[PDB]
Parts: sequence; C-alpha cells; structure tokens
Amino acid sequence: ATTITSNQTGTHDGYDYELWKDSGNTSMTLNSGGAFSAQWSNIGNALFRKGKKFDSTKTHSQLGNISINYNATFNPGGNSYLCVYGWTKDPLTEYYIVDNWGTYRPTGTPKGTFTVDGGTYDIYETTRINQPSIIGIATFKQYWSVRQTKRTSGTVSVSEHFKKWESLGMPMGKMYETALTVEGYQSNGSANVTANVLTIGGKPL
Repeated sequence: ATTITSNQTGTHDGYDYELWKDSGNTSMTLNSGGAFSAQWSNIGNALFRKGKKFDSTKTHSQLGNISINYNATFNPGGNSYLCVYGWTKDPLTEYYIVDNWGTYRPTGTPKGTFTVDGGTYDIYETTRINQPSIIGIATFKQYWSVRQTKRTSGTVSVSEHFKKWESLGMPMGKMYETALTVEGYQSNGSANVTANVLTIGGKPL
C-alpha cells in the first residue's frame, strides 16, 4: 500500500511499524495487518518491522502471553536476520529470537538452550557498551535465542522465551516493544513478510 524510504515510525492497519537505518538505501512497503516487505543496499545498519510498541509501564507477565505467527520470504544478502525483536526498560535490554540469518550466525556468551515451537534454540547474552539504543547512546545487555536450524515461517512463543531467559538469570524490564523484524548490517537483501500476527493474551493486534 504505502512505501517509505527513510526513517519513520507509526501505526499501519493496527500494527506499529518502523523503518530505521543509520544510512543507506532502504525501501519498506506497508501491507495489510502485520504484513510488510523491504529491500536494502549500501547500508550501515537497517531494521524493518511491524508489531507492537508498548508504553514501558508493564512487564511481559502483566501484558499476558505474547505470541507471533509469521510467514515470510527472506534474502540475507550478507549479514541479516529474520527475527522477533524488541526492548525493555529498567533494565534497558535489547532482545532477539532469531529464526533465520545470512552469512553470520548470531552468537555470544553461551547461557543455555531451549526447545520450543518445533525447534531448538541456542541462548546467548552479550553486553553493549555505549552503543545506540532506543533511549540513546547507552550500555545494556542483549538477549539472544537463535534457532539451530533456519526457517521462514512458524510460530514464535515470545513469552516462553522471556520466561526461559529469566529462569537463566536474564531479567526483563518493562516491555517497550515486540515485533517480527528483518535486520541488516552492510548487507544487500530483501524480505517479504506475507503473514505476521501478534497476539497479546491470545488477542490479535
């Protein structure tokens, strides 16, 4: 429906969308529901996504079970990820649940492994010292759930990952966002998310 090419956040057909890049060519087409497509090249870092931006006033347990069903087409074209992405505040945390990637598999401090949604994820934690964040240059931890085998469609039990990260000493703060996301780093690719439904307490956005 509507195509954007520069940094922009908003709400489209019920879903909170955002196109972000520090630099480079980026195109994002906003489709029905949580559907969207994107292509990028000559970029620094770029993210395209649709999901829910929260108010950072509630913890995930207070929001209710969070889950996403998706179907997508994805061309890494280098280092890129097809994932569920978000942040929490107090503490400031950036998280990933990666189902697909390109020439680079996300890794970090090994913390455990988790089997859910028909797959088995590797859990890692990494620290970010004075890096860009939703609140500006800051220091924060990164949480990672990386599927051992790639896929481009399926159900991601977001809350189950959260609960497991916590049971592993990886605390979550108030929810800032949860969204099916395509991210790229100096890669040249594209993706077409034809299906993307985020439910909260089983209720679709």
